[PDB]
Amino acid sequence: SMHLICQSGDVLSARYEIVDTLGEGAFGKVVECIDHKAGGRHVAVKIVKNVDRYCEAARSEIQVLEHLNTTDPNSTFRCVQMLEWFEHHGHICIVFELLGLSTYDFIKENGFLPFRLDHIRKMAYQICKSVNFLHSNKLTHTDLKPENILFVQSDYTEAYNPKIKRDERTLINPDIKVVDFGSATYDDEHHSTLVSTRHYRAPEVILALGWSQPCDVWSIGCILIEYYLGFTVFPTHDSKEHLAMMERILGPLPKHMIQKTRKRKYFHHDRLDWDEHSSAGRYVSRACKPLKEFMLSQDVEHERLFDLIQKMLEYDPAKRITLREALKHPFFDLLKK
Ligand SMILES: CCCNc1nn2c(-c3ccc(O)cc3)cnc2s1
Repeated sequence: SMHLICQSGDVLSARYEIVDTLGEGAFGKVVECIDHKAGGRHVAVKIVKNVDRYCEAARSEIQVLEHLNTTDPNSTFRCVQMLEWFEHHGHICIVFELLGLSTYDFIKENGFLPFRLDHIRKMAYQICKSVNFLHSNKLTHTDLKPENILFVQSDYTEAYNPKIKRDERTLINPDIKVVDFGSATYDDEHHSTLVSTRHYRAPEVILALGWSQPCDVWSIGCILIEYYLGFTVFPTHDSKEHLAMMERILGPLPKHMIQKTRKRKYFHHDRLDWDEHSSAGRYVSRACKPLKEFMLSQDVEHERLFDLIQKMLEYDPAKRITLREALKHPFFDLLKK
């Protein structure tokens, strides 16, 4: 159905001519359009599936972005700018400023290579600043992941690197914006039991212990390590295995969280019910290892980044570093005058 209305050359709302598809998600797709009203300026138009779940998210997003874009009209805090919304053949469509590739797609197109540390520093700072602005306004994003962090411009330079015997892309400008506010939840609204894309999901969410702003900090930690390594650190699609990967990289879960959860199926006698000597078990043991062993250098700047990641990946959300504190971490000192 969407297929029929999202084609190159189609005109939306008597104004936006589709150029082609930028990306696709469970919610629908985002297409690049020429805005014939605004002199031909290109914009991004998100076309939402005509399915209750995604319509409701889209309506919620529209409310959240009107609030954020009004509170911060210049995008000082780097939330994407929504321009307008309309309906096309029964689909909600939301128009945004046109950005570049997601950080995820950039990594993927570069053969799953990591970003350079100086870029990670800048991107991390901006992600923290942006999501902290949400947290200051009684909001939790709940779905932070590299697909939802987009470069303002994703242009790169490309040269043969003799060291790794392959061509390699170097990002020119690492500035980012945060997108997708369809799951963003206010402190005083209903909190769904399940949030976040699995790989970025906090342990309090997996264990259904209740969540708030700290779950975003966990997701960010997962994003940073992925920017450093070039790959997803919890790539599994199974909750128990995910928890087993956590234990191998970060150590055992806190006993008090284990005791409090209603997800008894993961546990036996307050320990993860996980056979380490099963095949899945041996894979987890050989693929995963303690966090600091992932470091590619012992240089102090790498140590600083890993200290920050370690603090973001604190199991107990009440002890996890806040984004206000993260912005003052030494890893960011090089950014300051
Ligand atoms: C499909 C993966 C990306 N997901 C989303 N992208 N966006 C966008 C968006 C995408 C590309 C742009 O140039 C500008 C804005 C807005 N809301 C969302 S959810």
